[PDB]
Amino acid sequence: FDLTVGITDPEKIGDGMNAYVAYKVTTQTSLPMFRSRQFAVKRRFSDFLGLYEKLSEKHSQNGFIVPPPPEKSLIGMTKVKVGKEDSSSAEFLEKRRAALERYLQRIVNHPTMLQDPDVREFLEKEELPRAVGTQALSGAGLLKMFNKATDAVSKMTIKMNESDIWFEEKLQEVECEEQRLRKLHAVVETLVNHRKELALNTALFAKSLAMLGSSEDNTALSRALSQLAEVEEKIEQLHQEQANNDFFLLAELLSDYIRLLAIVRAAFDQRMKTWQRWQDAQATLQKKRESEARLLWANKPDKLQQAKDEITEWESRVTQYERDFERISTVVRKEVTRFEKEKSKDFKNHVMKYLETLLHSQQQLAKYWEAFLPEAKAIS
Repeated sequence: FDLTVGITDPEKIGDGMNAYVAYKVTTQTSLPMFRSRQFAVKRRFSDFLGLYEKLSEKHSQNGFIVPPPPEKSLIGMTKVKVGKEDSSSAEFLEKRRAALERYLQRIVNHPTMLQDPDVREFLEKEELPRAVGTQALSGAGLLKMFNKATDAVSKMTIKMNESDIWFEEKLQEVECEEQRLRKLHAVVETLVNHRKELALNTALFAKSLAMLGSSEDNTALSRALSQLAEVEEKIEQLHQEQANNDFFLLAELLSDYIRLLAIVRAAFDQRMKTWQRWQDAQATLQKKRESEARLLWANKPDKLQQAKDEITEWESRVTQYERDFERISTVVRKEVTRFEKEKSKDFKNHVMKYLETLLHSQQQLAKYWEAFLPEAKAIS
């Protein structure tokens, strides 16, 4: 594919806890909207997730499409229940690279919206913001929590429509899906915890083999020790690397999938808010504009002229608003088709997971079978 990038060098920006690490990002992309086929940008995260939130409010006001999260920091000791930094030290940075690769693929997926060239030049250049990216100003979400009371009394008048009759099956379906995937997330991470004492238990078994194989001269047993401890460690590292990396990656996949679900909840909540905007707009239009109109025999036709201009231009823009809401419903449905395509993509990620699972399991496992049976003809 035309997107050929490379992200290396987790360079730290000094001492602290969960603030900033620089990324050597080399981009060799085709498709000449990318400038000159050879760029190498140094980008620090927890700075352009604020750019992503500018993108978030931007597509709130105009109904565009953003890509997967450019996951930030302030996560190891805050907001996560919990996160570890020795496992992060290169590997969760590789998880940032995975979320950024999905970011790159789906920012290519909206190519006309990819041609908002300001943010593309923001990504492919270096003008990096300062270190003030740790604050709390979520008062917009506070006002959403305030307006939730009006949502709870208007939701029936929302439900009288027809597009949500096409949509609400997906709502209840994704509700039972999110319940059963948050439960499966929890039990998967319970196995991720389980395997650690599994590995310590079997490693101390191999150590106790090495212990209790002393004080004896049955030297075939000594070779059995020296072969069994290391093949136990092979099995240990094998199911250990599987048991962490793919489980916690599928967990991050479902986690920012839930994030995508929450932001599309908020997307048709914004559609709801603009719905009631034109709703009470036309309501107050009819009421106060006919109250202006009914006083015509008080002989001042200028009030009639301004009331006519009010009803005319105001109904034109309100009708414009609701069929543009039909338009944004259609582009939401095309985005719905797009994320069933990424349902196919991450189901394909589990498919290629079991593909490499059967592959490396069979080749490594049967490889030391066919390499350790000819020494176990009769040597232990």
